[PDB]
Amino acid sequence: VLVQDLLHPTAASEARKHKLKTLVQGPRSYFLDVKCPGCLNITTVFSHAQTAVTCESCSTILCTPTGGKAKLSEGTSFRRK
Amino acid sequence: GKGKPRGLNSARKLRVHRRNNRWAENNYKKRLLGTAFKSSPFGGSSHAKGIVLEKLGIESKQPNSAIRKCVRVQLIKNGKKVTAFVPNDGCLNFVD
Amino acid sequence: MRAKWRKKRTRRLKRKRRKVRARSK
Amino acid sequence: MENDKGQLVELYVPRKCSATNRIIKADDHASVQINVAKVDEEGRAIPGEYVTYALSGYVRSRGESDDSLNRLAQNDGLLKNVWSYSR
Amino acid sequence: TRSSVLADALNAINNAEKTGKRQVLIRPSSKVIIKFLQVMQKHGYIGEFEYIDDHRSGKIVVQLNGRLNKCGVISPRFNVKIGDIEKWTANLLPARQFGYVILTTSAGIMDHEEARRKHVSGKILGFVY
Amino acid sequence: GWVPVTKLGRLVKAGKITTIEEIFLHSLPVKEFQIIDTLLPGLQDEVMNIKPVQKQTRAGQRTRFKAVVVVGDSNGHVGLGIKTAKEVAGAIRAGIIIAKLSVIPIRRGYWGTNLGQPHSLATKTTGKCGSVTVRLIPAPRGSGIVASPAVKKLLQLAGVEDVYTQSNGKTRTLENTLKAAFVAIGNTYGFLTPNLWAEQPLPVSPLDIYSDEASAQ
Amino acid sequence: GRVRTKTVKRASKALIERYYPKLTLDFQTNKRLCDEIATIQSKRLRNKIAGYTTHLMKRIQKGPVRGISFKLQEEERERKDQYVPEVSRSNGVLNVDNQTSDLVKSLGLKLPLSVINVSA
Amino acid sequence: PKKRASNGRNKKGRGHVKPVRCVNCSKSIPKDKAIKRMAIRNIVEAAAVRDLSEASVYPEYALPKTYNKLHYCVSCAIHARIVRVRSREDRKNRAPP
Amino acid sequence: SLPATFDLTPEDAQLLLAANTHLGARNVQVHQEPYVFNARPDGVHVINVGKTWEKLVLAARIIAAIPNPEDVVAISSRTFGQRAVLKFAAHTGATPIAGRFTPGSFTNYITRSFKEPRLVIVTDPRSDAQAIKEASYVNIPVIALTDLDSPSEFVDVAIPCNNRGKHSIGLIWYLLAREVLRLRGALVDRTQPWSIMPDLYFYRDP
RNA sequence: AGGGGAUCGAAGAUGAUCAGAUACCGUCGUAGUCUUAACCAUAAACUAUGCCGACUAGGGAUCGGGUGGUGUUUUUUUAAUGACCCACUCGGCACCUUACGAGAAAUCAAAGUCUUUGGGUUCUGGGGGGAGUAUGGUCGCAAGGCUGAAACUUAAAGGAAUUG
Ligand SMILES: [Mg+2]
Ligand SMILES: [Mg+2]
Ligand SMILES: [Mg+2]
Ligand SMILES: [Mg+2]
Ligand SMILES: [Mg+2]
Ligand SMILES: [Mg+2]
Ligand SMILES: [Mg+2]
Ligand SMILES: [Mg+2]
Ligand SMILES: [Mg+2]
Ligand SMILES: [Mg+2]
Ligand SMILES: [Mg+2]
Ligand SMILES: [Mg+2]
Ligand SMILES: [Mg+2]
Ligand SMILES: [Mg+2]
Ligand SMILES: [Mg+2]
Ligand SMILES: [Mg+2]
Ligand SMILES: [Mg+2]
Ligand SMILES: [Zn+2]
Ligand SMILES: [Zn+2]
Repeated sequence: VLVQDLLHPTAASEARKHKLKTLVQGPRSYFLDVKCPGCLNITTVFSHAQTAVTCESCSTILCTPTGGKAKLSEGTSFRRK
Repeated sequence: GKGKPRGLNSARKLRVHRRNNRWAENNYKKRLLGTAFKSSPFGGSSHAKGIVLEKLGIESKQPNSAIRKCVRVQLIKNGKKVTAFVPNDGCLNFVD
Repeated sequence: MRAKWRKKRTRRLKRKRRKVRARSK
Repeated sequence: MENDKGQLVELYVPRKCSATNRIIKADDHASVQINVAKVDEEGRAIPGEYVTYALSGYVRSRGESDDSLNRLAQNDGLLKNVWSYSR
Repeated sequence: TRSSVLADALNAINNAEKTGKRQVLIRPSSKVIIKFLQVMQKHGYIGEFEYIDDHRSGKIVVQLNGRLNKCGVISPRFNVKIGDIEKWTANLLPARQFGYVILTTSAGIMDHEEARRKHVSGKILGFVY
Repeated sequence: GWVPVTKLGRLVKAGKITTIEEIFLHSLPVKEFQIIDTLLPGLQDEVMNIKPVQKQTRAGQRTRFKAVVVVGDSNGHVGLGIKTAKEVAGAIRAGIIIAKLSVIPIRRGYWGTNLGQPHSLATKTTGKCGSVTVRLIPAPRGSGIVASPAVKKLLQLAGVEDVYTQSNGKTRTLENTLKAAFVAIGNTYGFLTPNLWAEQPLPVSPLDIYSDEASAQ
Repeated sequence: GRVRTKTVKRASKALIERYYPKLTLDFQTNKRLCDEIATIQSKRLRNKIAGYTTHLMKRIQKGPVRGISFKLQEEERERKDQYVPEVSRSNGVLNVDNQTSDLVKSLGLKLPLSVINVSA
Repeated sequence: PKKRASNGRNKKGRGHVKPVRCVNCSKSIPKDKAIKRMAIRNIVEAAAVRDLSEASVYPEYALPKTYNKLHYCVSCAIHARIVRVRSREDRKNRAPP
Repeated sequence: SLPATFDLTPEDAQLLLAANTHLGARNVQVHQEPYVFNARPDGVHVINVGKTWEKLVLAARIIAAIPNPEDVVAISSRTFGQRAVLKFAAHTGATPIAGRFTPGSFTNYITRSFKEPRLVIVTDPRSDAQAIKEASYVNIPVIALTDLDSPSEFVDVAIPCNNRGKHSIGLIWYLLAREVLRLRGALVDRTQPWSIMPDLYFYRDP
């Protein structure tokens, strides 16, 4: 306070903020390849679905819509990319 | 900004509102209604000449006890009737 | 006198003048 | 504040706050001037010889007196990792 | 709704200075803010500044020295008439020996003294001292 | 005999500080009037106003007397002191002293040309106090002091040859008006202009220099 | 009541302040002391005083009393001053926190180690 | 001028609460402005409890207080109950004992 | 200006972790302190003691730097400070104020408590708030023993420690004394633990 | 205009009190109080404080949403839930402490960023009475609402704070 680097804010105090009040704004959601080992292939899901994402071939389920982040269902794995 | 339009074409509203609000000015409204020419025992003129009816003895307002000596005058251009005061000691003995 | 009793005072007053004036309609 | 020819007319050119470069006027009897000590080898502390800093009454009232001096002294090379320009 | 993007940057700058800061971050920048920002800096009332680039309208970080008492903005951009530029400076500048009224003329955003030398005039928008 | 108390008082009769400019440089809190006496003898007194005030008392009605006094040379130094006492002499006595202690510097200047010896002010300046705002405007030479008799005097005594003035408020209440015209001239060595942008090395404190030739025993 | 006015209590102060050597726990001599050592206008006011300056005297012996400082105490306070022989380097190791440790490792060097965990 | 930031008493963000009827004089009074008190007291009393237990069946029994919430009208609340009137500052303080 | 060996030593650090100077305040934590260092879970915040040790050095580097070491005033209204200050004063120039301060000591010549110092050192600007308030009426620098919840207004240079009681205050005051004698004054070469025990600057009993 | 009409209860009638007592207190109790279908459009309808946008300062609570946690508790076999705990973040109803600042003050995170006087916009006031009166217009079944003067009078009326 009184003199600080507004141009190079620290990654943490930057990280804790709001998605619009960061330096330059950008999302804080993410995508993921997801597999329920009944099948073999990997469907790409949105961390904040809304739509209860219907799996590829087997209409099994996958995730459920929520407040924000989707709840993935039962026995499933992932990765953020 | 509190109130008054600041804009660059808002000159009409700014005059109107002023026209409007001038009326709350005593002497502007007196002037424009012509209160002079209409009410007022004189014409609107500086003096007026009338005729003496009765000689009065007006008693003064408090905290002042006295008798003030006046004349009811009937203005000549008017017949409007008016009581007027007669200054300095005596002087009422001058009129009739 | 209380304001509201005066407001009533003149409410009545207008009713009478409202009345007396009708007489002449 | 010179004049028509040279001549430094008008007295008194006041101190400015080391922290805000604002004037430090007379009735500002809440402003402060700190002397930090020049020293030599193996402790010791060269009397009369100070590195000095001046802080406005405003600043001290606002609580920024410490922090702001931290910066000032440190990047004059007399504090060794205490401050941080980022936050 | 946001009405004069200049107004906000200017006020920010002033509130910072006032509170003893050395930097503002202003939002959302524009051609005009920069040019204004640039004019103050030319006579040293602020340090350097940086345009950061949100893929939007922009942000600006200004560095303040403390040499600045006031930078105001003239909210309706009145026409000034080369004769009437004198009347403005007089109204709202501390003395005739320093401070600038800045204005937008046909041949560029410029403080009144430059405007004088170049013999152009136009609309008025703000001032510094 | 004087006998100072305070470190600063001692240094003065000690002849180790020569001008208040010094005192102002380092913003030294004065506490002893003889300090500004032996520093600036050319000071002359002006009693600005005396008005009765009255307190009601659980056995009495005190009416004591409030006196306003302005002191100064006519060469850059004013004072504004106000004191109420049971007697007018006493009120005026104490007033002058407080007005001594209060003594501030004025930053005069040039209307708008570099010529010989500053005659007006440096910037427009405003002082407020209670409801009165007094606003001082730089004015060309021979304009004079354009202000109501009181404020014209307070200005004169601080040595201002030409300024314009404007006032807002219940100016009739002398006390607050002069107090605002006082704040106005105080505000000249606050307002920072280009000519004062250059950096100064930051002087050494008289109390640290003649530390010895101050101090008690 | 028998509450001594200020003038008595004030004067007793002033006398103990600057004549603690001389003066006694004895009123009778404190009396005579007051004659040589101070002017008073009435026998009554003197004993009234000396009695009380004896009182104050009689209980300085049993600890200080606020309001009276003949310097001889403030120096008694420093020569009556010392203690310690034990400090608080025994035994074993400085016990620290998880992060107090991390504070060490992130600046300094040598330190006996000893961690803990803490709970909500 | 004004005399309390809670104006009368306790209503910021509502417009209308509802009147209760003063337990003493039956004056109507908004529930948030109302001066209330839990009258938790025994059924018996002071020294009657000895006689109580002694001339009863069971051992020691139980003994269950009466509970009833009290609402006062200010004028009533001032005239006897909790109120006094405090200094300009002591007014500000909301802690009970 | 950087010394060379005035780094925070082994035994120094050991001293501070036995005093618990590094235990900063709880769910109370003044905006104006980055003297912190990773929140200890469940309440406490840990204090960067280097920053402490550095501030201490400034402290000394400014105390010594006053021409007459006695008009360098050392105040403490808190009991846990009183025993320390008197001992700080004795060892250095300095004049001591233990217990009650008595207001109007810096303003108002007439007062018999009168002082007029060139610097002030205070142990807890909550309790000693008077002094800090008074000095700002009459331009006087202030040095302060601060916690994570101390009122940094009108004090330049804080010494981020732990007025949560115990030994800290004394510890700090001791080190303070230690470095001002090391500075320009009669003391030593290298480490040299200093004769005087740190428990000499300690609150007593019962 | 129907229905309803327990309760409480303008009016009225009484018992008392009072010099009087058209009242305060006690009783009787019409309308009313509730509801349907229409009117009426006013309250200290209050935060006596327009709305949209920006900026300026600390603190602990709480309400709704969300994110993070090898947090606690629920046991079953660990999870999954749920409630709870801690950190942060949006948007709420408020309080605390300060005041850079504002104010005639009382006080005010707006009543701040105003003689260093301009972000946008709406509305109202211009000494006190006369008087929200007269008059015209208009709306209403009515009661009344909206719009709303003047002559004449007058040196104060008023605000906040202090001492009594
Ligand atoms: Mg009107
Ligand atoms: Mg007649
Ligand atoms: Mg004719
Ligand atoms: Mg007929
Ligand atoms: Mg007069
Ligand atoms: Mg009142
Ligand atoms: Mg009242
Ligand atoms: Mg309502
Ligand atoms: Mg019924
Ligand atoms: Mg009846
Ligand atoms: Mg009867
Ligand atoms: Mg009747
Ligand atoms: Mg209305
Ligand atoms: Mg209300
Ligand atoms: Mg806040
Ligand atoms: Mg969760
Ligand atoms: Mg009169
Ligand atoms: Zn599948
Ligand atoms: Zn009641």
